[PDB]
Amino acid sequence: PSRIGLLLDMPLRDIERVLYFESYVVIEGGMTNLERQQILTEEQYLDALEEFGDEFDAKMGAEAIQALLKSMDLEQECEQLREELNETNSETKRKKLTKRIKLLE
DNA sequence: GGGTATTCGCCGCGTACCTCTCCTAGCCCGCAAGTATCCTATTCCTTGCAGCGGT
Repeated sequence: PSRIGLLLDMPLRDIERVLYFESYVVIEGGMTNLERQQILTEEQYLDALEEFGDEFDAKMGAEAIQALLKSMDLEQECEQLREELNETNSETKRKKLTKRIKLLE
């Protein structure tokens, strides 16, 4: 498994695309339609910034990954994930959240 | 969502020794060597100007 992939909890395909400069990823993406870490195609990024030339940041590549990682709190995420793992559901999400919590702790 | 099947990709496949060969490709710029050419002489001829005896 890829430690980045499941620490940040993003499918490895999308990090593969981002880290070789063929897409865009939002960093904070607040005060707008976008979420924390949506992926964008080049044209999608151009269109989004056109309609939303406000301050939402969407970077491209290693710098974006670094900012996204450095912009996270570990133990708080651990609390949220253990609360969610409390139940709903112990079928495969049980295994997934146990692994992610193991890495985070 | 969720239990399940199917696919993709990574990991692995004996020890010790002996002999031999071969180990980047391509451009480029100084540079040695070798050469064809150009200026350098000699001999003949017919002019153009300065001295010069002569009166």
